[PDB]
This record gives sequence, C-alpha cells and structure tokens, in this order.
Amino acid sequence: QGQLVESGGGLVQPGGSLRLSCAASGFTLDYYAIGWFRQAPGKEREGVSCISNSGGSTKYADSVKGRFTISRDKAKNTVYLQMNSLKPEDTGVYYCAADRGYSEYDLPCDLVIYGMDYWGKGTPVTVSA
Amino acid sequence: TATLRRLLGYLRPHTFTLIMVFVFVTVSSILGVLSPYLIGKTIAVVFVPRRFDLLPRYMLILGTIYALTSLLFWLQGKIMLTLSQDVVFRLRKELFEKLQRVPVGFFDRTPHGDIISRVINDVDNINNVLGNSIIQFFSGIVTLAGAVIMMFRVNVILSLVTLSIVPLTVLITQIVSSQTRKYFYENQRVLGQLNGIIEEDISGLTVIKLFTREEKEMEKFDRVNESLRKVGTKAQIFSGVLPPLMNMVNNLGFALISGFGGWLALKDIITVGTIATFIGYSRQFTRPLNELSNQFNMIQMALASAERIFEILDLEEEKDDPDAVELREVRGEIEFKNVWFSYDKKKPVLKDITFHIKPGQKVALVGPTGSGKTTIVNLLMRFYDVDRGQILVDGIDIRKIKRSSLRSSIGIVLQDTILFSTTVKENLKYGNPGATDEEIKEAAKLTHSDHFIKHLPEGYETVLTDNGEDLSQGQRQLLAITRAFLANPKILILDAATSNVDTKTEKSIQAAMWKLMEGKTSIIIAHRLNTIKNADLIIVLRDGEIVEMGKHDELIQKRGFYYELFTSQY
Amino acid sequence: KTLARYLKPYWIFAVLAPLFMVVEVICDLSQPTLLARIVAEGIARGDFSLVLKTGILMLIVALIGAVGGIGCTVFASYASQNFGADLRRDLFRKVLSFSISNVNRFHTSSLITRLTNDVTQLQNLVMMLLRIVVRAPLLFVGGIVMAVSINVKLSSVLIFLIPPIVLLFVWLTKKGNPLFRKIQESTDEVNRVVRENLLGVRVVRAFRREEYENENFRKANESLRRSIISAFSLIVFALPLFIFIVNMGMIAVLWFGGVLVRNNQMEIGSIMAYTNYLMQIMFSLMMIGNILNFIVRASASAKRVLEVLNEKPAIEEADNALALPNVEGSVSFENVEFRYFENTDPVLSGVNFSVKPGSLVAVLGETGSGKSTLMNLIPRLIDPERGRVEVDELDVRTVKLKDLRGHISAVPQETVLFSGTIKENLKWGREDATDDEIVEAAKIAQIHDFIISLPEGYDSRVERGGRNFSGGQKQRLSIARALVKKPKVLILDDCTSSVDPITEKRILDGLKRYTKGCTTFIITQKIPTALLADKILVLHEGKVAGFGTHKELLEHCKPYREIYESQF
Ligand SMILES: Nc1ncnc2c1ncn2[C@@H]1O[C@H](COP(=O)(O)OP(=O)(O)OP(O)(O)=S)[C@@H](O)[C@H]1O
Ligand SMILES: Nc1ncnc2c1ncn2[C@@H]1O[C@H](COP(=O)(O)OP(=O)(O)OP(O)(O)=S)[C@@H](O)[C@H]1O
Ligand SMILES: [Mg+2]
Ligand SMILES: [Mg+2]
Repeated sequence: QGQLVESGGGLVQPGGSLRLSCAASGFTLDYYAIGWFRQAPGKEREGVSCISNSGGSTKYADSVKGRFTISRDKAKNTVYLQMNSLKPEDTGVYYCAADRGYSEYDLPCDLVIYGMDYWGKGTPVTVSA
Repeated sequence: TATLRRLLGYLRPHTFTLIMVFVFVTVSSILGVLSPYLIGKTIAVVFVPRRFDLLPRYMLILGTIYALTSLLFWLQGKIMLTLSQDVVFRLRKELFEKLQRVPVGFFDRTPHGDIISRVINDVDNINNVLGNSIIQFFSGIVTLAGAVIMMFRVNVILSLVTLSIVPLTVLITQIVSSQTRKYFYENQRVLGQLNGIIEEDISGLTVIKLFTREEKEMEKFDRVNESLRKVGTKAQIFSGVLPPLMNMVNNLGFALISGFGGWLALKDIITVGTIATFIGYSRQFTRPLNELSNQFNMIQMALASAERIFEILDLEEEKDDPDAVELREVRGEIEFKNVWFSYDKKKPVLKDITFHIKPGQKVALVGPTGSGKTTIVNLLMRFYDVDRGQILVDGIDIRKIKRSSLRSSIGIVLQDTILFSTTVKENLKYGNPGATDEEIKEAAKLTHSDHFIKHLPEGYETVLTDNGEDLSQGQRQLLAITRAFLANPKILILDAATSNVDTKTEKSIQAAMWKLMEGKTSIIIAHRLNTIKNADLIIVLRDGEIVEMGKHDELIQKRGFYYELFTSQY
Repeated sequence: KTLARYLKPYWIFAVLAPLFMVVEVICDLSQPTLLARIVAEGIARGDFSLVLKTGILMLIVALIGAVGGIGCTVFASYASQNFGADLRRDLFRKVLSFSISNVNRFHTSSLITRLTNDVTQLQNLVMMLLRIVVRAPLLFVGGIVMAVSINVKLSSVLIFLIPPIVLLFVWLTKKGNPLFRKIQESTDEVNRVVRENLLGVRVVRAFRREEYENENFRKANESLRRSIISAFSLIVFALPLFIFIVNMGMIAVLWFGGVLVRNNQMEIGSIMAYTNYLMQIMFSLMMIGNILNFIVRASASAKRVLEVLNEKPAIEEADNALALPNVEGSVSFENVEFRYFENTDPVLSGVNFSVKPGSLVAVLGETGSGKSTLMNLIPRLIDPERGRVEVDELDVRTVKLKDLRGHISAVPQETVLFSGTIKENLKWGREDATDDEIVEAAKIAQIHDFIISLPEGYDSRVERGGRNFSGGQKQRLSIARALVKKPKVLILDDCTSSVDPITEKRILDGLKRYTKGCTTFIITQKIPTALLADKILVLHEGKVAGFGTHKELLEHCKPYREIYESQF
C-alpha cells in the first residue's frame, strides 16, 4: 500500500536545528514528487519544499527563506529536512505528499491528493520557550 | 463468493417478500408430489363399497386441492416476476449512474460497445437466475427435507448409506461449477470486445467502403468470432455436463442399497419389503438434490456474468471534497499560477503556463498543429485534474469549488461536433431547459442558424440521426454555438467553432457574436487569425510554452511567431 | 426456408443427434428393470451367483447412458455455436452494405443489439429443439400406446381435455408476436441512452444535464421492465392453467373408472397403473410448456434477423457490371439532380460541368449549398434521382465497385481515426505497402515528426474515434492515409481546418510537387489557397454558379465575388 512515514525532532528551545526524515514505503525518490508542508493545528496548511526525480530539483520556502536544508537518498529513499535555526513561527503537524508528480517540472508547491488530505502522519515539534 | 454474496445481497430489501415466496412454494411442494398419494387414500376407503356410498364424498376434496394448487402457482410467479425485474432494473441503473461519476479518461480508452454489452447482455444474463430459478431453490430444499423424514421413519441404517455418498456428489460439482465460471467469464469479455467492433464500424462505415477495408474488417470480426466459437462450445458443454454425469453417481446408490440392504434381507434383519418400498422414497431424495446441484452450476454461470458488471462498479469516481463550497455571484476571474501538465504522462504537453484574466475580457490563443491549446481548455473544465500548478476561478481554487457549481457558468463547443439522437429543439435546450421558444428562435437568427432549421422537412422538431449526420459539418457547428449561448455562461470557450463555417457567413456573425460576448469572460481558439484581432489580451502558445503575450498590434510590431502565422496566410 | 440454409453446412451434427438420443431414452427407462432382477432374482432367490451377475451389469448399462449423455451435450453445443457464428458473419456482411439513409429506417443503436442479443436468443432455441427433436415424440407416440395397452376404454377421458389445451398454446402463439416485439424495441431504447452518454460525454458534463440523462435512462429502463412483465404475465398464467386442464382429467379417471368396474373384477388394477403413469405425463407437459415460451420469445427475434437480408441497400453491384482496373482521371457531370430522402427539398439541381483529366480543381460555396454531397457521387456513395455521373468515358453505376473504389480514394470532412496503431491506420489504403512507402506519405503531410517523438513510434496505441490524438493530428493522418494507396482520382473535403497557416502552405504545395498529371479535388473556405488550383467550380443552393479561373470568376460570377469581398 502507498503510504509515507515522517519522523524526527523532539523539544528544543528556539535556536537549534532538528533532522526530520520523510521515509517512503512503496515509493521511490527517483521519479515521484514528495515534499514537506508547514501545517498549523486549527489554521491554514502551508508548504516547505517539493523535490522530485533522480536528477534533482532545487526548492525552498518563502516565509522562512533559505533555512530549510534538503537532501535525498538514492538507496535508502529518505528526505532529510534540517530546520537551520528554529523559530516559534512554524509550530504544528507537518505532512508529506503522495503521487501527482511522475517526473520533473516546477512544483509551486501544494499538491492535490484524493485519499484523505496528505500522507505521512503529523509529527508535532513545538519550538517555544 | 465475492459476487455470490454481492448479487444475492440485492434481494435484502425484499427479504420480507422472500419469506412469503418460501411459504407459498412449500404449500405447492407438499401437494405437488402428494398428487398420486391423494388418489390412493380415497380408493382404500371405497375398496369395499366399490361405487357411490363414500366415493362422491372423497371427490369433493380432490377437486378443491387441484384448484388451490393452480391458484397458488400463478400467485408464486406474479409476486416474483416484479421482484426479479426490480433487481435487473437496479443493477442497470447502478451501472449507468457510476459512468457519469467515472473519469473521462476511462471512456477515451475502453470500448463503447463493451459498456453496451455490460448494460444489455450482462444484465440479460443474470435475468435467468432472478425468476423461476429462485423459486425452484426453495422448492428443492423442502422436497429434500420432506424425503429425508420419510426415509428415516422407514429405514434408519440404509438412510445413512444414501447420505454417505452425498458429500462426494458435492465434491465433483465444486470442480465442474468452477470450470463453468472459468469459461463463461471468458465468453462474456470476448463478446464485450466483439460488440465494440460493431459500434466501431457503424460509426464510420463510409471510411471502410472507400478504402476497400471491408475484407479486412470481416476477418477482424472473424478472428474474435472464431475465439468466441471455440470458447463458447466448451462453456456450453460445462453448463450442461453435470446433469448426465450425476446419473452415473445416482446409479452407484441404486446398486449400493441393493447390496447393503440385500445383505440384511438374506440374514433376516429387515424384510425385503422394507427395501422394496425404500427404492421409491430414495428417488424423491436424489431428484431434488441433483436439481439443487444443477442449479448451483447456473448460479456460478450468473456469478461470472455479475463479475463483469462489478468491474466498473469498483472503478474510481470524480469526488468532491467534504468541505465543498457553492460559487456565489460568478464574474469570470480566470487565474493561472505556473501550470505544467502531461496528457499521455509519457511526453509532457504543457510547460510553464501562467495568465490572469479580468472579468469580462476577450482572450485569444493560437499556434501550431498539436501544441497544447485545447489541453488548457479541459484543465479549466477540470476533465483532467492539474498535476503541478494552481488554477483559481473568481478568487477561489478549482479543487475547492465543487465540480457542478464550478462548471455552472462554463460553455464549450468542441472540434468533434457532437449531436444527440433527440430533436433539434431539445438539443438546443441544453444548459437552460427553462428557455422559451422566443429565446430559442431569436438566438438562431443572430448566428445564421435559423436559415437551415426552417429548410428542414419538420422544422424545429426535426429528428437528428447518428451524430446529427442529417446536416453538414458547418451547419452542425452553428447549432453548438447557439446551444452554448442559450445556457447564458459567464465563462465562454469556443474551440474551433468557426473552422467548418465559410468566411462569408463568418463576417455576418463576427459582430453579432461579439455583441453577445460583452460582460462575459471569453477564450477563443481558432486558426483564422483575421477574426481574433478584437481580443484584449492575446497569448501565443508553441510546443506547450508561452512565447508571446499582449495586444494584436504589439505582436505584429515585435515580429515573432504571430507574425510568421499571419504572413503565411496569403 | 431462409433460416434452414444455416443448418445445412452443419448437417452431420444434426443427423447424428437423433440416432444416439434413442439409446439414452431406453437406458434411463431400464433403471427399475435391472433393479427388480437384482432383488427378486438375486436377494430373494438366495444364491450370491445371481447377485453379482446383475450387480456389475447395472454399472455397464449405466455407463452407456453416462457416455451417451455427455456425448450428446458435446454435439448439441458444437452445432448451436456454429449456427450462431455463421449467422453473425452473414448478418455483418449485409451491415457493411447499408448507407446513411438505412440508419433512419433501422436505428443506429438497434443494429448493435440485433448482431448480439437477437443472435444469442435464437442460439439457445436450436439447443432446446435438438434436446427434444426425438426425445419428445418417442414418449408421446410410443407413450399413448402404453396407456391403451393397460386399458383401452379408460384411455377415452384423455380426448376430453384436448379442446382447452389445443386452444391454449395457439393463444400464446398469436399473442407472442406483438408482446415480445416491444421487448426487442425497448432493448434498443436502453442501448440508445447508454450510447448517447458514451459518445460525447464531454458535452453531457459541460451543461450539467447528467441528471437529465439519468431520467432518460430511468424512463427507458421503466419502459423495458414494463414491456417484459406484460409478455411474461401470459407465461405465469398459461403454465398453472395448463396443469389445471389435465388436473380435471385426473378427477375424471375416478369418475369414469367407477362406472367401468362393477361386474368385470379384472380391470381394477388397470385404473391403478394408469394413475401412477399419469405422474410422468404431468411433469412432461410443464417441460414442453417451458419450450413454447422460448419459441414466442425467439419469434420476435427471428423477424428482426430476417428483415436485414430483405432490406435492399441503396448502393449495390450492377447486373451488367464491368471491371475497370486502369483509371485515367476523367470526371464528368450531366444534368445531375439529387434528393437525400422522399420528403427532403432539392439538395442538388441543374449540375452541368466537366473536370479535366489530371487537374487540381477547387470547390467553393456557402454553408449548406451542396459541396460534400456532390463529391460523394464520384467514388459511388449516393445514387442520383435524375441525371448521370461519368468516370472514364462511361457511367459510374455500370462499373464494378471493387475496381472503382479500389482506385478512387476520398478524405471526408469529419475525420475518422479507427483503433489500433499508426502503421495499421496508414495501411488502410494499401495493406501490402512497405515501411518506406508509409513513411514517405507522412513526410508530405508533415505528421512524421510527431510519430518519431512518441516512445513506441508507429506501434503506439491508437484509440477508436480519434480522441487519442488532437483534432489536427488525426486530420493530417487522414490525408496521408489516402496518399499510401496513390489514387488517380483524389477527393479532399476540408483538407485544412484545424491546420495552422504555416503548415497549411507546406501540405498544399507539397501535394502538387509529388503528384503530376493527377486529378485532385480540394474544398477550401480561403481564397489564397483556392488560387493554386487550375480551375475553380462554385456551387450555391444546389445550382451551378461558375467554372474556370479566378480572374474570370471575379467578373462572370456573383456569389464568388461575395466570398472575396468578405475576406478582405
Ligand atoms: N445525411 C444527410 N441527410 C439529409 N440531408 C443531408 C445529409 N447530408 C447532407 N444533407 C443536406 O445536403 C445539403 C448540402 O450538404 P453538404 O454537401 O454536406 O454541405 P456543404 O456544401 O459541404 O456545407 P458546409 O460543409 O457546411 S460549407 C444540405 O441541405 C444538407 O441539409
Ligand atoms: N487523449 C489524449 N491522449 C494523449 N495525448 C493527448 C490526448 N489528447 C491530446 N493529447 C496531446 O495533447 C497535445 C496537444 O493537443 P491539443 O491541446 O488537444 O490540441 P491543439 O493544441 O489545439 O492541436 P490541434 O487540435 O491539432 S490544432 C498533443 O501532443 C497530443 O498528443
Ligand atoms: Mg486542439
Ligand atoms: Mg462539407
């Protein structure tokens, strides 16, 4: 079955950086479009950076510019998102994206998804003092 | 099992009626096989008085029983005939209802005759199980239970001998039935593919006769028909191979009780008469058991037919989000934000497509043959959902607004002019069914349509043939424009609407059509460049890429792809 | 007599069926025959020698019925499937010969049901008839003798129940003709709504009339179920009443037998043996009654199958026809006057013009004048009511269709792209065409660049209708499709409509370069594209407007001047 797994981070005071991997089961980073989303509980559901294909695609967020470092694995099939110097501005349940990619284009950024809303399970990493 | 509990599960709202069906058939079952026993009871009493005395007393009861059986047999059929046709109607409606929700892509790839066979042939195949077949099923088990009670009250040990060979008879049936389901399923899909070729040839028989492909189309039909004949013979044998094969299984039982019971009669255990009467009661046990086994092959035959129906009744549908919102006050604010789409998914059609249109603007789109102009139209129609990008109509996203409310103010005329089998008046009534004759008539005169409508033998109530072949390609396009304007849409799209229509007639409509275009967001796609210069914002598309954008005079002075197209005309 | 000819090639399966069936009847009837000797001459006699003598013997006689039974099922299924397979191809052959006028008489959706449902219904009838072809008369003719042998005088009551029975089946036969006819018409009605929704699903969703189409199918479905129950109500009424007549006869046996035996004292057991034998008669009448319901169901189906061969098509091969392999390209029109139907207005009237052999001739006129209808008369697609069409010094009608159409290729206004592959679609003109010949034809149409860009190339998936490729893509394919065959008389109805002006020049000028001294017809709505043609023929309201060069047409013709003034 086509589902995503999201893990990483604990409880760190605003200033540090946490490693967050979006492991995919039955989905490869060589073609499909998988990207992190800045989703708040009880509010709007924004995005981080949607990266696709084996060749690679450079992408980042606009609210917190050039601080969400991304990396992809060809054999392990994981996407590490290291939030360089965390701020209490982005706190809540973060999600990944399944299908609606196939190759490489632009991704600016929000995906469709018919299942529920977004696949990956929300991990809460509140960075407040 | 998957379709067994599924098809027979359609009789669930009629369970209360099914209990009555079982009650009315059991009375006919306990009196039907009782007919020779009913006569013998009367003679046994009137054996001594010979004629009259008690003979006229017994004749009064005999006549009333046969009159009751005939009154109940018709009563059994009448209540079941409506019950059977209701399930048939249900599956046919469910098949049709799913098609309207199922995506466009499915229709473009699967055969048209394949769905036709699924609607008629596959539903007419399950018509046999719903009827007398269900009646005989209830009649079978009660006659079996009625025979086993008569069996044990006469002989105890010998009744177990007849019941010991029963699971072995079921064992062989389970193999034959599975083989019948294996063959009838293949019989239907081959017929489904063959039925598609029939629809394929009828819609475009002119092309076949002209290129002399009549011989090649005949052998194309023959190649599938030979596969239909070869699999059809094997499917019909397995359908009726179990009844004569069960005779050999039954004959084993006739020899078994003659030996097992013959061993008792010799040693003086149970009298010869205890076995001589048991043979008659063993015949009323084998007959319904084999009838149920033969009618287990027929349910598997229908299970294969039902399997082809649920294949589409499991196929994905165009669903609206639970947080759906109806679009209030439509103006037509078309918005695109870096849209990239692939139709065939193998080769990308559109790359970086973005444009903003004000409410009530004239927009033109032109380029080369097979670029991606029509692809943008169906993305706005939401026929093929956006892979990567963002599209907003009247300030709200395409995915957020429900498909019915979104398409409410959208109008389109296609390259393939499609006409219905219904009348001209009813065809034009599309979009706005509550439109009076005054609105229908006036709209036709404005776009040079009424000229040929009055020319028809019937007029406005003239019957339209297969794809409206009763009129020429140009006349057909003009009716579609009238149909599009009659619905009164805020967003209007005219895909190659003025391609077949002559340049002389086009000039007479050019201004009248533009006068109706005001206060509406319009997008026109046509190769006739000298009729799309009136548009406020003009976008040029080449190989699924925006090369030029702006006013008509700006495109001319810049000297690009628009200039190359305009000059090549003359 | 007409339906009997389909049973003629498979007569071997029909002649072997009643021979083996007689062996099956006697084997099943011998069931209590060997069951009596295994008990009375075996168990009752005492000796075990006679027990196993009939013991193993009963399995041998059962094996004759078992092998004979399964063997009969094979020959019956093989003959029925072959009857259906040979009927389909003979009906399909007459389907291909029908014209656009034949679609009006016999519905577009009706033909589909006729080729399958009407064939399948008659297919099972052959299976039902073969099972009781020798089975039913053996127990009826040879059965009444058994009833008379027991008691002659007691076999007289059976004659009294004949008048209501003989008046019941004929009643079902006469009522079976119009009631079952409406079922076969309602199946075409449910076939129509599903086809209307399928063909043009894009139009249905565009105006949200899916609910309107939901009502149309529901109303057709309600009309279908009501038509079925009306004819099937007669079945569930005649069947219990059929038993009721023989039930009256059952009471009559005791009424007659009581007066019969008073002093005889020998014919007591004869009434007893007659009543027990009546159980075999009661169940057999229900079986025959069930077959009669299938005959009245297939009677309406047989009427639809027979009205396919009887319906004469508008265009057929002439009696005094001659094969014309070599065609020079001479096209002529003499006093041509045509009307599509009987109630239709004059489509074409007073047409008189001659085409030069090996010349590019353009056809111009307004919407609904007579350009497409006129072009159909060249490769024989419509027969005129008045006037004749001449191709190569002689008439078109008097020339064989295989030679005429096999050398004259035409491209229609509405481009049709059949399912399969690009290589198979281009081979429509010439099936024996080499890979180099089909490639060169695409180069003239400039569609070759799109074929090579595909991952599968020429073997890429092509769908029925033409919605697999864009409007102009299939349009460019249809021109090249005719170019593979290389015809001497080429007809092009709206060759460029979904083609860009740059590509429009490359196709039009590309054809003239490769075809020298070839008769070509092109219908264009644009004046600059019409100027390349040697002579331009103008049509308006069916009547001829003008013929000749563009310069002469500007002064001598009036509607052609209106086309030039409107464009510029
Ligand atoms: N299948 C048909 N049944 C009845 N009438 C028809 C049929 N096809 C064409 N006609 C009539 O024949 C006349 C001329 O038709 P065509 O030759 O197809 O038109 P045309 O000159 O090609 O017009 P365009 O394509 O729209 S410029 C019209 O009056 C049509 O209504
Ligand atoms: N059903 C389909 N399956 C695959 N590809 C398709 C399909 N429909 C359209 N396309 C592709 O879409 C691309 C552009 O075609 P469209 O947008 O449909 O038409 P267009 O740009 O107006 O071109 P015309 O009709 O030939 S002038 C082409 O590369 C087609 O192969
Ligand atoms: Mg297009
Ligand atoms: Mg035409």
